Amino acid sequence: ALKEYQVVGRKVPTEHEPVPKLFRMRLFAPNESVAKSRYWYFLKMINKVKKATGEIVAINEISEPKPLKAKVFGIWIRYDSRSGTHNMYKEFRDTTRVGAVEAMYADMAARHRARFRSIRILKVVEVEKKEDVRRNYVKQLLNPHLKFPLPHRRTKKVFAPHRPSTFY
Amino acid sequence: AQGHRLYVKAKHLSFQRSKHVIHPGTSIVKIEGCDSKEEAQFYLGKRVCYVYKSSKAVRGSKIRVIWGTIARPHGNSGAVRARFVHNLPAKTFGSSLRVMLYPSNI
Amino acid sequence: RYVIATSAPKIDVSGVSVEKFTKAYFAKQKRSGPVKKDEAFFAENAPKNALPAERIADQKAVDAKLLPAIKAIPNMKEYLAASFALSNGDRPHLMKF
Amino acid sequence: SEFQKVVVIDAKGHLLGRLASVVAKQLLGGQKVVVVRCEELNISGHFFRNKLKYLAYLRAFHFRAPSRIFQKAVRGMLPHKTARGQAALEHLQAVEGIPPPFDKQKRVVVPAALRVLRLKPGRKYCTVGRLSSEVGWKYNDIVAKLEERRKVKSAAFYQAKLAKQKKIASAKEASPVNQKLSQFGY
Amino acid sequence: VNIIKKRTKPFKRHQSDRFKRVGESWRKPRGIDSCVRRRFRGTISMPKIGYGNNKKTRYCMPNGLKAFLVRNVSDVELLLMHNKTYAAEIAGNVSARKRVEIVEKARALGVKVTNAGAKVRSQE
Amino acid sequence: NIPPKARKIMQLLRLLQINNGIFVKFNKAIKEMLQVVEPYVTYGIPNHKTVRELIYKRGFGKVNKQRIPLSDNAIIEAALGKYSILSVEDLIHEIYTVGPNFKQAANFLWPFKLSSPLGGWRERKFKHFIEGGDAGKRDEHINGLVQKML
RNA sequence: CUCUGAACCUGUGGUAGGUCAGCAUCAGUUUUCGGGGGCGGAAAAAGAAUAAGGGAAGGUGGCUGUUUAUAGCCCUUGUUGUAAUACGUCCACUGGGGACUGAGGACUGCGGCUUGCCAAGGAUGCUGACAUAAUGGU
RNA sequence: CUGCCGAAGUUUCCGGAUAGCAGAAACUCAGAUCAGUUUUAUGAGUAUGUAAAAUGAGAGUUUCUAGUGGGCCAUUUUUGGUAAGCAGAACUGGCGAUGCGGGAUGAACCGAACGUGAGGUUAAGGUGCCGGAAUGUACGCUCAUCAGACGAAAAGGUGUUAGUUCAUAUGAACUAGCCCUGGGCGCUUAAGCGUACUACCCAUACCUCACCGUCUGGGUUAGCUUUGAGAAGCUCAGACGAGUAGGCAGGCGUGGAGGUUUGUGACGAAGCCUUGGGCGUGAGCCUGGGUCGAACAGCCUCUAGUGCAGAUCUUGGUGGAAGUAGC
RNA sequence: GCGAAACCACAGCCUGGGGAACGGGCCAGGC
RNA sequence: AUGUAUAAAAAUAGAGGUAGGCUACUCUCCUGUAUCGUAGAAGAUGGGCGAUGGUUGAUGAAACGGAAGUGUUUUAUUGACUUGUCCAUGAAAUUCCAUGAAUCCAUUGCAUACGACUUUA
Repeated sequence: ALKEYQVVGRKVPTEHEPVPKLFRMRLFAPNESVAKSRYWYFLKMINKVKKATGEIVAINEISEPKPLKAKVFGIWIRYDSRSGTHNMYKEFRDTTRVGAVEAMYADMAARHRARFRSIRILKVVEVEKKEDVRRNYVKQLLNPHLKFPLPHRRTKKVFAPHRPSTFY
Repeated sequence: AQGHRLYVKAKHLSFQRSKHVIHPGTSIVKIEGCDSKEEAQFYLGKRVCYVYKSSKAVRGSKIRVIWGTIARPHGNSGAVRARFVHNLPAKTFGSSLRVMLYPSNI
Repeated sequence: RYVIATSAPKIDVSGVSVEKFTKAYFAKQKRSGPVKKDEAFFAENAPKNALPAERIADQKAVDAKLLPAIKAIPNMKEYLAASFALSNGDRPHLMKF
Repeated sequence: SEFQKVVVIDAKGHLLGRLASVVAKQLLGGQKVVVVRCEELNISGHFFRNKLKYLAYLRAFHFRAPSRIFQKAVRGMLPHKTARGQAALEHLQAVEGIPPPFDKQKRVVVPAALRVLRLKPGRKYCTVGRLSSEVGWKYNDIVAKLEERRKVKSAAFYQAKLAKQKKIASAKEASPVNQKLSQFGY
Repeated sequence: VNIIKKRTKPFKRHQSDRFKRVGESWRKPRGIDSCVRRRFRGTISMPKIGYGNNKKTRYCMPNGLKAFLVRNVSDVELLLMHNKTYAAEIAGNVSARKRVEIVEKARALGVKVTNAGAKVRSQE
Repeated sequence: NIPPKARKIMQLLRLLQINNGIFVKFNKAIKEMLQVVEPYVTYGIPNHKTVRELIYKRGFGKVNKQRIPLSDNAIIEAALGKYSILSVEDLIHEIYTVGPNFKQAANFLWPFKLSSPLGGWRERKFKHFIEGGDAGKRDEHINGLVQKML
């Protein structure tokens, strides 16, 4: 299960700079070991700050403030592929920001055969406004007349005596 | 009518084997009616027997019994591992077995 | 270990003394008898065993102090007469005793 | 779960591979399995797809009967080179339609092999008997004719059983003992 | 104290069942390309020191006693103090005149004899 | 299939067998020495229970070049009494808090011959811990793995 | 007189070995179910209850638009509170079930109870049946 | 016959003398040194060598003495290549001396390196059936009328799936994935592919125990009524276990000799036969029954014409081909 | 009716894959 | 062997039952963890009461069942059992698990490696 970790890190003080800058990042990882490692990847990737010259000063797991209210989340990712340069924006409807990312990691792997290492989520933001939704399926999920038939569940107890009802 | 049947019907499936190596010391027994490893915990330690017949009679009885005891579950589908006083013959695959209710803890 | 304790209603047993039921009370009578050579030793005119009336006398007391208890509640007399058995589709692990 | 000494399976709407795998595993368990209505077995995929699959097989003895098609699938899932897999095959009887000895016996189904519970809606599937009709089998027309004849007789028996069942059902509530001690869930 | 035997089957020479000219007595396979020497799967076992039996129960018969070969009455008298550890075994070449006197002497000494009823009958 | 460079290092950590475990002093020299053998070893920060349970169940002293279990305080006292270590909780205290006599206390212990983890490793064992495997540094998750090997 | 378990009579006194089984109390190893508690985490997040304020909705009432009505929802504080729960971690806290082993052979030791006793430097009890078959072997 | 050690398969000069590798003996040492170690820092040019902190192991010799004195594959580095491939060197290990689980199968791939066993747990790989283990959960992708499952290959597609972006609900241009075209049985909201999480299967691997052996470290005599001094004995503890060439140790068996068993034998020696029994890891040994008919063995030592499956071995006997070719 | 000799590890269906030939022994299929 | 116990069809993305006169109804499904059956020295001996029914055996049977009917019923009488509701005795010391044609034949040609083949006989 993924967890949203808030990681704050900075370079160690030296004679050149008395006080260093503080960098905070939000990223998703199963355990704090992965989050700290991914956080160091981004700073090197971005600020070109060495891990050996820096340290992690704060780590904190973040829980969903409103996990009982359905929301729509917009997610931006960067893709490393055969071309090695791509960027896409996707929308998901759920109750937990972490749940969107787990669902997000599912479709990239399903469609684009992508991996956890390649994807670097730039930003996740809740899209409260219905008009801001750019995806048709979410818009269909936002109508006041949501009522649809059941998707088939294809459910030892071998050798049933009677034909199953397989209906409502 | 209605017999006695103070036991539970079971079947001998195979030995504790890998793909190419068999271990006849332990036999895999399917206690029919048990469908998961948690359910198999009830039958652990019970006495299981293989009742068969031989044409030659001993003490006026043509029925011979090999006694065993259920040791541990095997897999997620309620199959168990049983060790018998004599290793069960390889020809008794698919043959029936009787799982007693003793020793009892209920 | 060779007994299944059913959850049937209890029977009043405090009214019957059970101090006489010790290990020696049920202990098998010692295999003895100074049989001299021949007769039963060789000719095999062996004696026979029989339960003494003392065991029956104590037994006759326990049902005297137990039968009213089982008669007070319904079906108890018919319950103990029947013999337990397993029918088709009976799962001992699931169904409660 | 619980087993029987002999099992009659209705192969109407059962996938060929799924049913054969369960049957082959049951045969190695010592059970006796009889599969009826082998000509109504269904296989996932277009009827064109299985026609060329069978046509490729045509290009040993190429059996055309649907029952022998099902037996071939069951045979491949058994250690037929050894005696244990040889005895398992002799414990299986695959027939088309419902012969009289199994006509008046309970016919169970395998939900793990049912097409409705295992195939996506709208997917094209082919019937084994229908598929075998254009490969050499020439008894499909008569087999259907007996099937409707059996259904009419079977339906008449069901009405007789249902009408008889109404009598005990009506008398079930007539007896006060039912209502007096129904606290046991019965 | 129970006697445990690590193995009861003997170690037969490889390919001894295919040829009469090759005896059953164990011979170490010297062939380099031999599957038996390299100990593949399905190849027979070889005598290893791991099969060696417990020192305390070594040389012990299934009844718990150690065999002691006896050729005359003088041999059987040596087991006066060791009658709970050793069993007298009369040699095969000892005549029936001496076999009877060894058995009668071993009876008073409380010594088990492994072949006490050989080359003799009884007369009650 | 171990390169000679990593083979020597694991011999300096007394890790000559699979599943063997030892206590090390996390300093500069040990840090990058472990970086060489990252694909072959896993390590982390042991809590108090991990240090206490390993000493109590798998604790074996090296008494006169022999593997003598710590079944008596007089065993530890006879071999570590020179450093004011007299009991088993004193041995645990020296290991856990890394006292002034950590080198002698750690070297006194035989390498912990652990069993296979109950429940097994992850699906892929030789990937790095961050990548989803079992090798490499794993912080406090070493306790959950040691609990599987006891 | 002592001794000869010395022969026999009288003892009807006692105590009774090998293979295979069952159980109990234990020890070593191990597996699998529970119960209780401490601590940490935003001193969980929620949430209910809840005194308010504001807002809009996929809009109740009024009438798509509308703002609590003749349904309610969201946000914020307040709110009982020191909530509960989940998760993580810990208990030298505890209750069962299963399996495999019993090496050693007077006493020593380390401990716990109170000389003795003990789950403390490795299994003993209580029974049976068969033995005159079972156990095995070929 | 068993047990314990155990290479090298190549530097260098040049068939060799060296050396290296592997052992033996005598020496001096654990308060001394050492390392296919990692550092620190000095310098020098992210690395480099040197000098001096961590970690591990007691180290350094001297003398003489067996074998090797081919390579294959793989990794990396490589120089040129050049239809393209490739070739060439070098760098490094594995196999070559090595079985085991998986990999359909297979010698180079994935795990793992080996005394005899009981129990437990795993690795790699797996859980529809063959086959031990979820026809497990949660998402998606895929319809093939050759999928998938384990070079014509670029691309095209009135082929899709998700779609993005831009134009004004549509269309265009695009973004990728997959399909079409270019081990078995069987599977198709999978028993396919990708991701995540539980459960489960089992190696000679790991853990606990028992036993064998070896190595190592101890204890043991006014020989104490614990009696356990074949001191060549007894005893306690820990570790370890592949193995070709080769090195070393202890044992089994055969003919004859000295000694011994106050030895066995016509009441049956030796030999042979046996689905009789027992002992030993083994070489082998003991024994019952049958057959047989005159000699023979255990122990200490001595001795040698002393142990066979092979030599297109020697001698003898005997088969299938064969009642064949045929006469 | 009389009557050999050569030869003789053992065997004897295919199909593929099995890298070293592998088909005659091995693995998955038919017989 | 150990209850060797169970006959709709049909859709499933809707069906069946139920009822009215194919059009309008209703109810159930959501599996069998169901239903039937089951008490006794494996099931004793009587007294009953109560069913005066039920459970069946035995034969004597007619009908139905082609497919592979080989079994479903309908019974007729008789034989018993009945734990439906109750009683009175009984079963144990095993005193803790082991439980007449054809072929050959002759004939035969109709046949042709050989029989076979082919009638007659």
